[PDB]
Amino acid sequence: ISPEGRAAMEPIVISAKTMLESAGGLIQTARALAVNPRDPPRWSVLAGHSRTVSDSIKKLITSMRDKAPGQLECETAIAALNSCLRDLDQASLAAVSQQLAPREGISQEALHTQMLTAVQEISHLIEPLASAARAEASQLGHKVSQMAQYFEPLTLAAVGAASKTLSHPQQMALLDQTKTLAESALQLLYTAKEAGGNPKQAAHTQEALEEAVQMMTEAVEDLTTTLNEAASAAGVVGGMVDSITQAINQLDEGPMGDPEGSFVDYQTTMVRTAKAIAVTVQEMVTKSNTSPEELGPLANQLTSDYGRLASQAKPAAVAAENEEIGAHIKHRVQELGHGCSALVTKAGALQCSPSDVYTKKELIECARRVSEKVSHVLAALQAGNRGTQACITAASAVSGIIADLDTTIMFATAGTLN
Amino acid sequence: EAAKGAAAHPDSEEQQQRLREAAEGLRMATNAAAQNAIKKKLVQRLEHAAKQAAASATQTIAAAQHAASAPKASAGPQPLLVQSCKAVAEQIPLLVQGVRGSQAQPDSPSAQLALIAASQSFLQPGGKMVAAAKASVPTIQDQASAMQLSQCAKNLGTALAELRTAAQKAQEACGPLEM
Amino acid sequence: YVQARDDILNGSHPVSFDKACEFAGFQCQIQFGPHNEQKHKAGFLDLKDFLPKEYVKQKGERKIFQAHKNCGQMSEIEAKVRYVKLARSLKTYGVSFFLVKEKMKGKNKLVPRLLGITKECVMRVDEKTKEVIQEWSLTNIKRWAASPKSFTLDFGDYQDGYYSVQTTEGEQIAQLIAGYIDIILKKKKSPPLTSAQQALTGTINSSMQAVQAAQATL
Amino acid sequence: LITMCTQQAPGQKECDNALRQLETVRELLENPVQPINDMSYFGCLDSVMENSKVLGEAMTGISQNAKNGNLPEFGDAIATASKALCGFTEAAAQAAYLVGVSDPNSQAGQQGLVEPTQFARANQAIQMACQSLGEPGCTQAQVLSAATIVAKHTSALCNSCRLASARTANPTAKRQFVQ
Repeated sequence: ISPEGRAAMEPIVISAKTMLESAGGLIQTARALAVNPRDPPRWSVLAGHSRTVSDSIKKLITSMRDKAPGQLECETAIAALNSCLRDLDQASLAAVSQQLAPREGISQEALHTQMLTAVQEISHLIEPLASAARAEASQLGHKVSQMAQYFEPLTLAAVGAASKTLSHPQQMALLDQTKTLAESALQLLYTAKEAGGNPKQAAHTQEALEEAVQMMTEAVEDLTTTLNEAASAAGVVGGMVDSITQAINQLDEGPMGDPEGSFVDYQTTMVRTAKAIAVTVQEMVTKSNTSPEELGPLANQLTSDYGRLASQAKPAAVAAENEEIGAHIKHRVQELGHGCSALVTKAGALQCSPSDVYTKKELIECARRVSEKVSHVLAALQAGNRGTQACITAASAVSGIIADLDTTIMFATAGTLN
Repeated sequence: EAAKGAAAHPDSEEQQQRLREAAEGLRMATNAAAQNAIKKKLVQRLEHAAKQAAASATQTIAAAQHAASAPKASAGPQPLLVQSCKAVAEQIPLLVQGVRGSQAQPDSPSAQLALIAASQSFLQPGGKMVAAAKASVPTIQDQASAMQLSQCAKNLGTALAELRTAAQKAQEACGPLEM
Repeated sequence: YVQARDDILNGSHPVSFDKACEFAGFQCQIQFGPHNEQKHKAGFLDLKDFLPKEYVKQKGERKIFQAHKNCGQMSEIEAKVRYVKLARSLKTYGVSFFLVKEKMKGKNKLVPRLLGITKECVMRVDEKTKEVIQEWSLTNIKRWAASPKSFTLDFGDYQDGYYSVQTTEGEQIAQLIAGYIDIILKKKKSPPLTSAQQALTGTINSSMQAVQAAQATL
Repeated sequence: LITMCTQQAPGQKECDNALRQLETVRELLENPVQPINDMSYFGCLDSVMENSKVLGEAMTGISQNAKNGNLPEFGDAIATASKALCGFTEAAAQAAYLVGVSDPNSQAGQQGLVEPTQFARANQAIQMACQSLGEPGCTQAQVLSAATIVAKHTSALCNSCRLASARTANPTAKRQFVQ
């Protein structure tokens, strides 16, 4: 507990007390009247006790109504962020008219990192924020405090981005995304502040809340695209390593809930993931043979892929009957994390030094190793004995068959076949 | 013969378990003059993981000291990190002694069982460490300390990864006689 | 009449599809009788002539014909005066219009709205609604600048956070601004030290005295 | 005991019951460090309003009875008033708990997985069914009543186990919950 909370409640404490002592005095008056129904001063003090009761009733009501738990702070954030908007707009001016200047001491990449960190936090907590807008205000105000005190530094990040970035239309776009963020933020501020976690607020509040929630979502992942694609443009980026670690730890925590989807559906998901990652990584190998620059997009898409893999693996991990297989798959995917870590590491190292053959030797051996991890996950999902992995493989096979037959039918149209 | 039977029919669990038992049989049989060193290598990786676990921990604690040194709102800085660091601080020594017994008394299997337990227990605070870390990330006023804790947290996450890996290595290496 | 018709053809003028239909009634009466549009229904001469490209694509079926009936027996000059007054009634006059797509608040989408500007005020009209979404006067402007793709619209300190306009022809709009801000002129009557370096150095100090402290503790 | 062993003719036996519960909840409020119940913010607000309605209508009933002097109706009314007195008192305490948590620098807690009051009450209910079972010749009515009561309590505790299994951390723990 916090002391000043106890202090601010001491009013409510007092009014509840007064409830009790008023009840006391009034009930000794009740005793004295049970002695004799008509006692003038006793009746007078009974009325006075009752009046004290009613007064402190209304005082409790007053304290609860004016309590407004945590409302203050959302508007504090509101104003803070409006100031953020204003300075963002000065940035837009000094860019569109081309007057803004970087703080050249710092470097861009770390700035992007800070972006990532803050938005990750926000993204993470908005859904709990939404649930608080459903039920509880205490944690609600707490969380909104955190997100605001994250916004302002993220604003600092935005201003760095503006003043430093080179591609003028593109940096302007970055700040557009910043603006979207802030708009979403104010919108959620509203939604919640009127919402107050009250089930009694009408479904208009509900609606406002959820579509705002989405709005923040799309903002967040568009940001994600922007930052990681800058990272791809960036020659060397260990940031994706952090993403991998996030995958790993969330993988570790596991989903406390019960399975929803069909395990066979999960199996389809993993097989798509694995075939994707395999073809991508070998194509990456080929490009390494050709040229480095393209690994960036390649690396980040890989990262995303691993993230989805783990993401759906957790409900997959809980969606079978034989948990041993789940932890086995867990082993598999961790090792995937390690391998892809090595992969992106060496990919960036090459992106520094496209000349070196020792780099590419590292590349190819890493590629091998991770290929075997892919094989591992292949055998894991096959060991997922559910359904028939042959079903999806044969679906792929027949798809290839129709590809063949379409080629044949065009042959006939051309009459090349004879 | 296990391979041949699998060739007869691929996914029959009988074949799969046959290969399983085959594999650990090869292990055990190797474990005549070996599994001295095979368990030893299991270990070697394990205490690797433990060492950088503690190293990352020292990183964390240093970050905590600069972190607490920083804020003007030093009292009530809303840190999950202070309890975080207290928990991992109380969590380190047992892991330390697990490592110490592992190196000093390697043959005694129970010591390595103990180190396994120390590892799996030591895991839990990792996610909360990084959580407080990322939460604190913006909070700082010295971005230098921000990098401090940032690279620290990367150490941490990597660690917990290899930590859990080492854990699975233990569990496959488990010998169910702990009672 | 015909120049306002031409502005209609531009799509610069804020005209509702319905309002376009009443103007089409006026035009069908000044160019023909009520029964001609009753005789034949296709009428690109009713569609293409009377309407802008979006409205002819809207293939105005018979609301235009009903507007014709409403005009009906009005003489050519009668419908001419009606059309002229109806066109004057809109705030469209003295006002320049530019088709633009603008970042809509809340999320990265671009809103279809029209750049309606007069010499002394600036409006804001959605192209699909033809009513002014937000409004300002020249006086309210305290700053301006146009990118090749956009322009900066200082709505003064009173308005919180102006919205810029994304515009291909923005520089032309800025020369307009020069012409626009002309009316306000007419109204007027006669190193070795670096921030990074110093922050580094303060860190260096902080550290060194911490070092002295640590040594003392040692 | 007061009620069905001592006659209602004094009536104010309920008055002293109220005095008792008065002081009880008085101290209860005095240290708000914990919540009485999950029943939440807006819920307790409601509770306050209808409770206050109870108080007003008591203000009517007891006063008119005392004017009459008719003790029985007076006593029933003031006893219900005491019931509402309890009611809002815990309501206020828990609003205190919630919004004292709501302090910006207040550090909340999850307060864990147990709801010990409900479980313990179920335990005593089971114990009472068993106690009824101890005596050889007992009326079938109490047997059936206790049977259904413990059935519903056992079901609720099963729900408790399931909820914990969902919400707790240790997989083996939820396993033992299942068993």
